[PDB]
This record gives sequence, C-alpha cells and structure tokens, in this order.
Amino acid sequence: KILHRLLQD
Amino acid sequence: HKILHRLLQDS
Amino acid sequence: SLALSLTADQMVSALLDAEPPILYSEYDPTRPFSEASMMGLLTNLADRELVHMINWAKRVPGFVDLTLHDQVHLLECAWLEILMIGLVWRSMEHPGKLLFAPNLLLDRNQGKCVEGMVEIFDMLLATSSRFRMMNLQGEEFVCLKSIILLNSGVYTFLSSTLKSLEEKDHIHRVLDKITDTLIHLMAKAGLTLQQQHQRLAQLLLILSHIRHMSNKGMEHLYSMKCKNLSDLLLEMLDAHR
Amino acid sequence: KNSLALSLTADQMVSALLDAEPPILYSEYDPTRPFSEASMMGLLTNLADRELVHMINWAKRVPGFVDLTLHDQVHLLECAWLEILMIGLVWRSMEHPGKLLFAPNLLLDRNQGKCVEGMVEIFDMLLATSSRFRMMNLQGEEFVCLKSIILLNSGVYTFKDHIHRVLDKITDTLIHLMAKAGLTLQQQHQRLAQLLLILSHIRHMSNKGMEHLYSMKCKLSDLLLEMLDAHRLHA
Repeated sequence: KILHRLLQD
Repeated sequence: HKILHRLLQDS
Repeated sequence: SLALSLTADQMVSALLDAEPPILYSEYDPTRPFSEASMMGLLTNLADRELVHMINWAKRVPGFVDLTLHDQVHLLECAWLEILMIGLVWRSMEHPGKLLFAPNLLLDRNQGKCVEGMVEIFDMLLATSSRFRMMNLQGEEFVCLKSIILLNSGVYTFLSSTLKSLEEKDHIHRVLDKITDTLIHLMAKAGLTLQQQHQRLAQLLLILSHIRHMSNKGMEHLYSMKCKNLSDLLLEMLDAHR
Repeated sequence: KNSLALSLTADQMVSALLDAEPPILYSEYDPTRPFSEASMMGLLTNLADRELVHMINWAKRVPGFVDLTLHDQVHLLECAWLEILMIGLVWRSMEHPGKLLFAPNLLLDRNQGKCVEGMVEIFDMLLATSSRFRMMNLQGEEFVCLKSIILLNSGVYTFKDHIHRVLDKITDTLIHLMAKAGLTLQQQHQRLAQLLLILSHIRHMSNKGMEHLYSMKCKLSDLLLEMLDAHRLHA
C-alpha cells in the first residue's frame, strides 16, 4: 500500500 | 402527488 | 409560528409526547431466517415505522410551518437516518445486539445472511455503544432525532425563489432553538460550560456517522431494488436515485 | 503514554493548525475554456492527485495525529480524503459566489459542471455549502478546526479514547475562537452546532461523490486508486 510509505517520509 | 405527500396532507 | 415561542422545557415535553411506539415484527423463531425472510422482516417493519414517522414529523415543532413540498423533501432525505437512530437508541441496553423489535434482537452473526449488511451492522453497533458510553438521555435523543429531520435535506432544496430562502431561514431558527434546548438539558444535569459544549459537539459529530450509515444503507437498498418493498418505501428509495 | 496535543493551549492549537495549512495548487495552464467530459475529469483528477500528497503531510502535523498507530492513521485518511478536499474547495470558493475555485486558474460554475453526468448535483451542493459558509462569515481559524475534526471524526467509529480527547480539545478551541470574537454564550453554542451540522452535509457530498468516482473508474494514479478502492470495498 502506497499510503503506508507516504505517512513515514 | 406521491404517497408521502398524501399522508402529510390527511386532515 | 409557536415553535420559536416554546420554552426549553415545553420543547422537550412536546418532543417526548410525540414519540412513536416501538413496533413488533412478525418474526417466527421456529422459521429459519434465510436471507429472503430476513429482509422481508426488516422491510415490513420499516414500512410500518414510516407511517408512524410521518405522523411523528407533523408534531415536531416548526415542521408544519414548512410548505408541503419542503416537508416531503426533508422526510425523503432523512427517513433512513431516523429509522437508524431509533434502532441505535433502543439497542443501547443490549451490547453487541441490535433490537430491531422487542421480539427481533440480532447480533452481527445474523445479517451476514444478507451480503454487504454486516458492515452496516458493525457501524450501527458502534454508534449504539457510543451512546451507551455517553449515557445518552431520552430527552437528548428526541432532540437529536428532530435535528436530523430538519437538517438532512435543508441544503438540497430547489430554492428558486428569494422566498424559498426565507423557508430555509425559519428551519435554521428552529434548529437553533433545539440547540438551546440541548444546552439547557446539560446544564440542568450538573455539567459545566466546557462539559456542555463538549457533549453538544460529541452528539452532533455522531450525526455525521448516522449520515454515513444511511448513505451506505441507501446505496445497498436501491441496488437491492434491482434484485428480486411496498409502495411508500418504493417512492422513498426512488428519491435517492 | 500521554499526547503532546492535550497540553497545548487554544492559541497554540490554532497557530499549529494554521502553520500546517497546505498550499493552494494550480491545475494545468492549458484548460481549453470549452471543456469536455474527459478534460473536465482530467484536470480535476490531476489536481486532486497532487493535493493528496500535501494532505498526507498536513495530516501528520494535525496535533495528536502522529500519536495514533500507522493503521489508525491510514484508516482516517482513507475515510476522510474527499471530505477534506471538498471542505478545502468550499473554503476557497467563499469569495466567489456562484463559482467553484478549484485552483486560482480554474474557476467553474454550474453549467460547466454539466460536462460530467451527475456532477451538476454535487456542484450545486458544494455551492450551497460555500454560500452557507459565506453567510456565516466563516473565519480561517474556524475552518482549520473544522477540517481537523473531519480527519479525526470521520473514521473514529469505523475502528478510540485518544481521538475523542483530541476532538474535545478542538471543540474547546472553536469555542475559544468564538468567545474572543465577542459572541455571547448562546451565540457561541448556536454557532458551534451550525458549523458541526454542516459537516453532516459534507459527509453526504463525499458519499455521493465517492460513489460516482468508483463507478467512473469502473466504467487516476496508484495512490488515488488505493484511496478510491478503500470505499469501493463496501459497495
């Protein structure tokens, strides 16, 4: 899931 | 006149 | 309009005395509740509740002041929300269960009988558990329910006339009276100002969830109309299409 | 485990929410003034897809949002994203009665919305919300409180005590803003209710809007499709 990556950057 | 309209009207 | 001239107490008593009765379903515990009979029961029940709802709405302060066209519109928009908050309120004392009728008490394992319904069941359960935590009062519930009636379709009006906006203005004055009433109730229960504003906001935020549940429910209902409901409930679904 | 957000004052809350505001983005600078259904949906989708990246960073700066697990954060943004886009659009459009300011170079009205089937209705609802915000004289400090409420509120029951403590804090902030502006006690709680009731209509526009969006794709980047597919899973 892309949203997971974006909430960690 | 729909059903709801009549029931609202019944006096 | 007498609605704007009602004191807070008179508002509560008006709303309390207009409460519809809790109807029974024709559920036979011996009959195996298939998917077809499950929706049959829910549909027959809601259809009878609609008759009582229409006469309840006539007794909501300010409602009869609106044109007949507006009354129709408000009820077409809000009927499922109103059914659902009633369901959720009668279900407060039954954790993990939805009391559709005194003889129809259901947990989430039922309603998986009807595909796509267990998600809405879960949301109705969580709303009911939320009302339990807050210890919602009956006087507060009848306020909430009246707010749904007046609010859910107030921004979907045709409003082609400058005077059709004057109809929206009166609905807002009544909505403000009900807010006044809710606050009155909370101060009388001993809550502080900060607690009153906080509780008031918590109750109104739950209305956004009730709108969500109704929209998702309505979506499944006029999709089930395609699959193989009575005349009044047919015109009600058709309104959301 | 205590959250920093609960110790913030009201002014500290307001200033942190203002500071976190996303930027106002532009759409493509070749919007052929006569639009078709395909170029209408192109511009809107591209714009919404870029806004999402800024929304995710704004969400991380809403006080208390980072205290939730990654799962809870994902859930709230999945439930709320079109509500947040919409209240943002409606806020920008306040100074433009009768029009929707999607971008500073993309200002549309009713009959431009006719270019897409069913968008007319949602456009009319967005215009009613904006005009309602305008008549209410909604202030920027109130708008950012309202937008944070939508983020935390709109998935809280689909899961919780931390969220509700945070929601209470934003309520205290909203009342704090109204007292400072000179409203009486009654005007304070009447206005609070009016603002929170509008959120139910925003929920409704998002629901209607969502069901068109996941039928259009049925009949958009990967992030927008995963955000979209999060609602279609229940359709």
